[PDB]
Order: sequence, then structure tokens, then C-alpha cells
Amino acid sequence: MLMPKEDRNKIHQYLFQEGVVVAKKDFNQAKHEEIDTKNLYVIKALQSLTSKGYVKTQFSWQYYYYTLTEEGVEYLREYLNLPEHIVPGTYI
Amino acid sequence: IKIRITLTSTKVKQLENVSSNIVKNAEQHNLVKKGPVRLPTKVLKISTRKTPNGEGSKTWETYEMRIHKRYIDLEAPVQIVKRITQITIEPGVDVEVVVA
Amino acid sequence: LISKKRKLVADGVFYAELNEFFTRELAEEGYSGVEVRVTPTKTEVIIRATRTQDVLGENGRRINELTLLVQKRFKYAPGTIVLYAERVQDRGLSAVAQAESMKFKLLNGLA
Amino acid sequence: RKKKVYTTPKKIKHKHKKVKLAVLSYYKVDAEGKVTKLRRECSNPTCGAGVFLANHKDRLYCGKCHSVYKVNA
Amino acid sequence: ENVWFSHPRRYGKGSRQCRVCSSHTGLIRKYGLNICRQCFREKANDIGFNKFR
RNA sequence: ACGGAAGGGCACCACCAGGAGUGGAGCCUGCGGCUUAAUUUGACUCAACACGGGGAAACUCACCAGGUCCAGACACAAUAAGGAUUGACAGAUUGAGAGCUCUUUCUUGAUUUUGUGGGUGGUGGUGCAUGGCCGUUCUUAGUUGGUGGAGUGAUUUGUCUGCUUAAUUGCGAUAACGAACGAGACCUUAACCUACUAAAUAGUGGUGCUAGCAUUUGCUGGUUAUCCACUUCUUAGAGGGACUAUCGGUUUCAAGCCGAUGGAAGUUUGAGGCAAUAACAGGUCUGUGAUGCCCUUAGACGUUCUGGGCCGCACGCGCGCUACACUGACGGAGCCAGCGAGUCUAACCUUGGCCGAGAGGUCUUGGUAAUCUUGUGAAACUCCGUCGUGCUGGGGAUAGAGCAUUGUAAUUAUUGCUCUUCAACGAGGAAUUCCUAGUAAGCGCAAGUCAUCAGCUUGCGUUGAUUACGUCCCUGCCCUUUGUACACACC
Repeated sequence: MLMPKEDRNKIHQYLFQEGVVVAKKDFNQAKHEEIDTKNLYVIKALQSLTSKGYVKTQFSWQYYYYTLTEEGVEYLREYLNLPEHIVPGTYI
Repeated sequence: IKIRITLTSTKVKQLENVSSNIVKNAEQHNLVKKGPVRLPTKVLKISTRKTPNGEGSKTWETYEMRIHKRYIDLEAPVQIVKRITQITIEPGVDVEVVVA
Repeated sequence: LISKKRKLVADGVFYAELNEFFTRELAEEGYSGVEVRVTPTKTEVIIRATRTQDVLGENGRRINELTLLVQKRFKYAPGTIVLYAERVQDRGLSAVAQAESMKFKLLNGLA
Repeated sequence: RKKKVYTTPKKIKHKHKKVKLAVLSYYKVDAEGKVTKLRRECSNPTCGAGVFLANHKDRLYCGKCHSVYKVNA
Repeated sequence: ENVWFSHPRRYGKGSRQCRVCSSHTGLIRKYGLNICRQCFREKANDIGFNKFR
């Protein structure tokens, strides 16, 4: 939860665009895959999000799947203040 | 053009039948080719401990992976190659195309 | 780019990865098995199970985000992975389905 | 926890919490007039008008180049 | 912070580890699977390795 | 269960017969003892001790002497943007920009510094929760219903009188008949598929060009498209085999054991894998992110860094290596292996030259891999010389100087090499180890950890003397008899 504003905005927009985060379990690497932020920062932010109850996590051999839920997507929508039918995360 | 269609599978019967249908289709199309050459099947051996810790007699196991490689030398245009690949299809058979 | 010797083992590892992820994340929904089919610029993966509609979910959001899962995991081309669901025939003939049913019964709490 | 006698002096040194002193940023004192701007920042293009060139004891510090700044007069 | 990993972790068993338990002993680099021996024993049937002899 | 109690049935993890180191010496390994900050661990009758693939630079060990970091979350009150960490030059520490830490400042600036029943993590601990996997059971040896019969019954027969067989596999079977599992059964590396396709990774007969011998059939080699029914050296497939064919000897002339004009052998065709209803409080809450339970969450048992540590020596124990010298040290020379191994944010495998007695790289018509290592030129043989009935020339182990490498680091020699110095060892006393095939072993290669090399482990190459059919004395197991006063059932 002690994320920088830029890092948290990047995580929020990546969740809005793709929907799911993949984080190889390597803390303090400071070079995350496809996002410049810290791997440990991403992991801790998503773990606190799960504690809040808005997103689920899977391990699958030290791999950290982060899969969004309805409550998580609605909270993200209210935080980003996006109009309806702008860019849903369940496109075909 | 001297194309080479190469199968890199593990299923022995599947490799045999896909090679058979490829060669029979070539024969019925009456086009020159080379016979299906089989590279010697390679065995990947893993010698690992039966038990996690160091209890009991020293017992090991040899896991084996048999992989079959084969290739047929053909000469066909792209559309004919695509139709050949589409016909007589079977999941798992790994095909690849090279040009010499 | 890879010799076939390492490539076959890599493909086996990828298949094991997909099977283990699906069985770990889909134990509650009654997962049974996975099969694959490779074709040019497309990879189809089919989940053999019982509750096809339930694993589909609402508007298929489950399968859409599962495809995105496999995509961002295995770093393939965007949109070249597609998954479908099929109802297994002879459902009770697989030990995995029987084990999942007994897990469900234990969760219910009968003797 | 048997071979730990803590013979070393008790040296707990939890970091200070930035004790709040009086008002800072003393530019100048002008009554009913414009207070002139001071602290001409570094001419280096790296600085983005965010480094305060405070000269306490004949030294300059820049927060942009965290590793390359060594100047003398 | 760059002071957490000053000691190199580019090579050695610190990096040559499995992807299941992140252990650095009993590892196999043959065929580039980089898996622990017992986890390999568990998952070899689905991976493709079979017991014959 | 227990027998020094009836017995039998077996095992070259035991022998009559005989080979090969261990027990006598020198060394890496693993265990117990001691010191130390630490040499922390688990494992102890075959079922501990080159075991955790655990040869220990640092990484991976948990053990230490030190300074840093939280991932501290239900919900707020207290200084609450005159405001609080992580990233900071400075008198002092420091491989450093670990302002961690004082009169003084900062890249950003609500991302809250504090407290509770929740509890995210852990090489802290229990096989007194155990999964799950292995070993031992039990290695070619044992169990279970259905219908009958005995018995009030729990139960018994079925599952053996006589017995061949490296298995209750079987003939014959007294009350049994009929089925099931283990077993038997299921299979290539161990060929000859000469029915048929199979390597610019093949052949000879001649095919274009070539060096040497008589212009006395041609010869070995070459660049690869410069050839003409093909598979004789290596892979397959609906389908091949040897079923102990066929005969002679022994069995109310019933299983089987043996000798012989032929195929790869006629001991079951070679070795192994998968694998007995049940058990061990056998190993793993201590290389596994299976996890309730007593342990932490402001100097944390998590993590990160430097230097130590499984790398220390009066000591004992087994695996493994080198020897006890015309066989071997040898040296200058001939000709040889099959499975496989090897490069994408990585430039890897020592193929021919230069810096160069060799070790790092400078060019890759060699590598997504039978062709570059590599058809694995090593492991054993033949001309020649010393140790020539040795207080040393076998023994480069037993020490110092130098010549060499990925690695932001190798000192208590990471490893190789060039010299100089044989303090041990003359079939080795009691006990024990492994072995009938082309077997132990004479000896080198491939893969694991790898940064470097194994002596460890999983796979081959030249060959072996006199049993393999024969018993308990010790290493034991099993069955049924027999005796109990036993049920976490002799502990």
C-alpha cells in the first residue's frame, strides 16, 4: 500500500487494460516484467489488495497470478472515474 | 524448391501413420519425392533417486523419453503444402517445413 | 532457436504447467482434464469437464481472462491462444472426477 | 538464545522523526513590499527547479545527480 | 535499493534453482528443465518421462 | 510373537570348489570423540557411515561476530500539508551515495509513526497427527471370496497325502469343487528382419579428374550432385522368434531333470521395470510453500552483506583410489568403442593459425545438432633399453619454489603443469565382503552439482580358470506342527 502514485497508477491501468497480473516471485529485483516498477512493490500491493478482498491470487510454482474480481473492478472503476462503456476489461 | 517436411513427434504409431498417409498422398498425386527417412529414435534418460532423503538401500530410477524424428523430401507449391498439412490431421504431431 | 531435444521437454513442461494451474485454480469448479491442439498462428486448448456452463461463467469472462492468463504467462503472441470447454463423456470413469465429487461430499459433511 | 550476552553497549538508534523547528525558508523580510526570490539554482540541465542551493558551509548539493556532483571554486 | 544484492547472484546455485520449491540442491539442468529431482519424480508421467527399466 | 522345541522349503546378500581390494601402508570422502564464536544438522541389527546424488571458494546450512528491511492488515485518537519512514554527500563506521546515528539539509510528498481476539512468513520442534514418496516386509516368496463339508461358536478344509521346479509354478490330491490378486503374465536397448522404403551422415563393379607400380585386369584419398535394379554395418511397420524342435536314459513307464548332423542360445533367451488383503510409531513440521499445534511481526528464529563454518586434531569406524616391480614405472612409434552430450536477452561446445613449451580470447564455408568435439586415436598388444634373486628406478601420496583460468573477491596450496626430497608397503594374524556368467575384476569414456577438476552415483568397450543338479554351523527368511498366563501382541 506504500506504493508511489506513478507505480499504483501503472498497476491500476494495467489491471484495467489486461485484467490479470503475472509476477515471477523475485523480490527486490526492481525490474518487473513489462512494467518498470518493483516486483516486490507489485507483490505487496496486490497482497494488500487481496487482504482488502478485491482480487484473488494463485501460486502455481512460485508465479503469482493476480486475477481481478467484480468488487475489484468496480472499485478500480470508481477510483479511475471512467464512464460506462469506455473500455471494459472483458472484450472479445 | 527441395522442401523438407519434418516430423518431430514421440508417438510411434502416430508418426508411422502420418508418414504413411503423406507418402500415399504423394504417390496418388504422382509427384517426385524422396522416401521418408527416420532419424534414429533418441532416448532421454534421467537417473534419479527413488527416495527423497537418504533412507534405505541406494535405489535409483531411469526415466525414459523416446522421441522420433523423421523427414520427407518433397517439391510442392505453398498451396499444395498447406492442403497436404490440413488433410490427414492429428493433434500432437509436430510438423515443420524447411527449404534447401 | 531451440534444439528439439530441449524443445520437447519445454513443451511437456508447458503442458504440465497448464494442467497444474487449471487443477489448482479450478478444483472448486470440478476440473477434469486438458487437451491441446497446435496449428499455425493459433493454439487451441480444450478443457474436458462436467459443468461446461459453470466453468464458462457469465458471458465467458472466465475463459477470456483465462486466455489472457495463459497469454501473459507463456509470452506468446497476443490473441493467439483460445480455450474451449467440453462435457466429458463417461464422467464417472475418471478417478479425478470421482475424487472431486468425494471432496464435494466431504465439504457437504455426510458420513 | 544462549550464546548471546549482548556485551556491546546498548545502541538502539531508531531514526529521528524530523523534529519540527520554527518557520523556515527565510528569503528576506519586506513589510508591504515584494520579497525577492533567492537560491539561484544550478545551471545544469539535469536540475528541474527543485534543488534548493543552500550554502551552509561552502558546499553545494544536488538531488538529481545522486552520484556525479563534485565542484570547487 | 542496490545494497540488498551487492553480492552477485548472476551464476551459481543461488540462481540455478527449481521453479517449484526454489531449492538449490538435487537440481537437474539436463534438457533445460531445471526441476528438483523429487518434483520431477512426481510430475514426470504428465511431462512425458516414463519408467521402463 | 518364543524356543538351545518336530521338522522341512529356500537364499554365491551362506557353504563344500575357487577367484577379487577391504582387516598391514599413503590419501581425498561420510560418522562418533575433543577445542572453539562456530566446527551445530538428520539418519545406527541386513533397514546409519562416497547417504540426503551432501567433493565444504561466496552463493546452497539451519551454526556463528557484527551493522541494515518489513510484506506490521479489521477501525480510529493523539503532534493531524507551520506534516512521518524507505533512496543521501558530514566531525566518526564502512568494499559504498546502510542522513542507520546531534547544532544545520534533501529526488518526490496523506503513501499514516503508535496500540487489540483475527494473523500473512520460517531449515525453530514432535514421524507421540501423519499424508505423499522410498527402504524393509518380499525378491522370482504369499494371500482372498462363492458354493459344499467339520464345528453351537469364534473358525477350519479349501491353501496338501508323494513331491520335480534359482515361486502353493505345477502332476497327482486324503471333503472338496470352482474363481480372484502376487506370481506367472506385459517389453528395446542383447540379433539375422538378405519380403518392402531407409544418411549431399553409405558401398563396391565400373563411373570425370589424381600421386606412385609394368603404359602386366587396377588400387587408397578428395571437393558433391559426377552415375547405373540395392540395402551387406544403425533406427521402424499391419506381420518375424527358438514353443527346451526331434530322438536316446530316470518317474502305480504322471509333472520334470539330462546328452545329441541347426536357428541368435535350446540351463526359464540376457538384465531390468511395473508389482502380495495387512505391518515398522523405519527417513523427511530439519534440500520440498502438506500443514493445526508451543515460538515472530520496531533491533524477528524471515531476508541482505563481510569474515569464519559440513575445510580444525591426541583419536576409532566402512565405502573408494594407489602399490608390493621384466605383467608394471616406463619412452620414443602402428591400430579401435555403443546408448548419449552439447548456443536466444544466452553468444555455449577447447575444430586450423597470433599473441603462446600448454592452459584466455582475437577469425566460425562446424552445431538447433549421427557429419565441430566424434566414426570418442585413451583401456589392454608388438622391434629396442634400466629396476637385472634391491634399505628402492614400483610408490609425482610424504614439502618448497615457480608457469596458467569464467568469477566486482580463491588466502588454512579453487584445479592443471616444471623441477627438486620415497619418514610407510616382503599373499597382509583372528572375523567378515561380492560373485556362474562370457560375472566379480584387470582400465578409460558419457551425465548429475558445477567456476574448477571426483575417487560418489546411472550407462560400454579385450577376457576369465575347477561347482551351477548339491545343506544349516555361523547372515538369515518362510511354512506348518508344538507351548502361552500376549494383545501400543516379548519393546
